[PDB]
Amino acid sequence: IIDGYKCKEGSHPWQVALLKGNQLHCGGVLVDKYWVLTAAHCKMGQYQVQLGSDKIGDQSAQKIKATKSFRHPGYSTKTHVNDIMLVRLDEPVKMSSKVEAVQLPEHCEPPGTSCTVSGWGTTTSPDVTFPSDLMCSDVKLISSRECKKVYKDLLGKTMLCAGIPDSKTNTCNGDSGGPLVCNDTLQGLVSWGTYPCGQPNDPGVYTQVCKYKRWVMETMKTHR
Ligand SMILES: CC1=N[C@H](c2cn(S(=O)(=O)c3ccccc3Cl)c3ccc(C)cc23)CN1
Ligand SMILES: [Cl-]
Ligand SMILES: [Cl-]
Repeated sequence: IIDGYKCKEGSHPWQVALLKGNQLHCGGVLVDKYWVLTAAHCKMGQYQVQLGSDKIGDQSAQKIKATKSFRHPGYSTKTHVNDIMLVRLDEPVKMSSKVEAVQLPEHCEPPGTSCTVSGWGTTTSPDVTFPSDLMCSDVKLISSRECKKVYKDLLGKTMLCAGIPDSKTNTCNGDSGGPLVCNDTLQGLVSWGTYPCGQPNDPGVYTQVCKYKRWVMETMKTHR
């Protein structure tokens, strides 16, 4: 997170870190005791999933292994559309003041809506500096039409842009797969942006979660 702030204790109980061994690979977001949502580009054969702390690599935090991923079948490695994935935990997490699922969206929030994105990604770019504390950036949704002035044909119908005009505050490497929360619902998953990160008037690009309600619920079903 470029030009962010340390997230307030307890305000992000759904954030998880997806670790490759012990090292940060991506962010993700708890949606259920058994399920994490993240970007498709974050996929690995297995993960260690850190829950219930703002500190990355916290030795006191719960760590649950995960080895089953469920990408959206339309995910593209070329155009980056459908960059969304569910990951099933080996064991269920216990909920607490530090651990809680985010609320999945019922509707799509419109342009101009205030949001916050969180992650342990680098706070500088292109020289990287990885923080301990979970960082936050406050950003607003940008309409397609405005976002297309920057990204043109690269933007797909289910991508969602956010930033602040003339500000550097934004996502960066390691933030991938983390939550963009607006008006108390998950509206985005961190997907991509421009590199180097945190150039004013280069919006962050997210997967637009409200366009995948059916898929998320179907894929997670525990009954008929
Ligand atoms: C979908 C996908 N995201 C991955 C990636 C990460 N970066 S990034 O430089 O680290 C980045 C810059 C700005 C904001 C957020 C981020 Cl994560 C990208 C920049 C541009 C593009 C096409 C992809 C990525 C690789 N694949
Ligand atoms: Cl990939
Ligand atoms: Cl998959």
